[PDB]
Amino acid sequence: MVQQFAVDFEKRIEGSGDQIDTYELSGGARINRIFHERFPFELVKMEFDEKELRREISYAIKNIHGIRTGLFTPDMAFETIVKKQVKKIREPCLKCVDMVISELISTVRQCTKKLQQYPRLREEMERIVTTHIREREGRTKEQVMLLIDIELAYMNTNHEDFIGIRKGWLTINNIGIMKGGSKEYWFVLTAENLSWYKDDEEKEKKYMLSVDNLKLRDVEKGFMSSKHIFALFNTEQRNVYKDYRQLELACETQEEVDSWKASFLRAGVYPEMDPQLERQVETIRNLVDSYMAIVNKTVRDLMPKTIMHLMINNTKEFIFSELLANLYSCGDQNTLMEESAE
Amino acid sequence: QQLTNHIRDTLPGLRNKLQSQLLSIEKEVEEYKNFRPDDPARKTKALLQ
Repeated sequence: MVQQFAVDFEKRIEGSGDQIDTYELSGGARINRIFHERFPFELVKMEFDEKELRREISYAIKNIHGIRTGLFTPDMAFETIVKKQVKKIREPCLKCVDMVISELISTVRQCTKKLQQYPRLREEMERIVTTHIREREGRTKEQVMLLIDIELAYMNTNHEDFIGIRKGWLTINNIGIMKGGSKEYWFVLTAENLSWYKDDEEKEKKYMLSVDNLKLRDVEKGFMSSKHIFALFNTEQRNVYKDYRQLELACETQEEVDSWKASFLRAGVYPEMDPQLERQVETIRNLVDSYMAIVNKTVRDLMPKTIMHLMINNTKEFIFSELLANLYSCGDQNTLMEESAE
Repeated sequence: QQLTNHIRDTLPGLRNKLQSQLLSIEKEVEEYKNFRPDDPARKTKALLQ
């Protein structure tokens, strides 16, 4: 029976051998591969309000420059936001460990209660395995903590960080009288510049504009009211470099117009401190997201490896090498292996 | 004084070597120290293994 238990447990969790349950379930410790593909869900269940991130970044800069005037964005304004974001993932990692322990306990029960008719033996062989599993819970959790603590200890920008925003088609409705009609073109808006293309290959680069020092307005109803229209206009110079009647631009819906306006606002444009600090805040926000993508990626990869090394493999080694030695130590060896009435 | 400082500075290296050797051996001496010729359980465990 001890031989049969050890063999049955190994088959069920590794998936080796024949007589597999092709029809009834997705089960028998293959559920753990779902946790390893469910933990990637908990890491994105978390959410934050960007306005709190912006407020927190702003106070971080002002608190780093104590009295001094700021020339360049301080590095600690990056580091102290990343540390604060990383501390948040302590909880889901511990939830993952607890779910895995739960499945191991359930699998041990199936391999024990259902296959053994001797009383008392199915208690010793369940008690011992679940005691051993609980001790490994302890060691596994310490190692997870000493991994997150390491993610905080140093900021590494060498491998895949952003090493030193909106796209779509727009049609110009007001063409100069020497051409007439309307011109449909590919528009790319970044946080820095505007670029006009003839197609989505983005090869022509026919027009380039700065995002700064421009203004947005709505338009009066002097047109055939079939499209929603905004205007990008300049008050510092008489022309928007290459001008088309203050670059009136039509969209299919007002929501598209509002999304465009929001994209301009994100790029640094103001609605119809501010000069310096807002640019610094946007730079930090983007850098923080690019680095957190790397942190999340590394955590998803190492957590299942940590659990396999520390919890699963030691359990199998215990079952094969120690289990019999412990059963001889339980009770008095007189009531163990006593037949039930059935 | 320098000879004394040198001889003391190497103690941490010797301590780690001895500690490593005990950890490697401990797993097996734990069982060998409990050997008794009259032990049918030891024989049975070896048979199963």
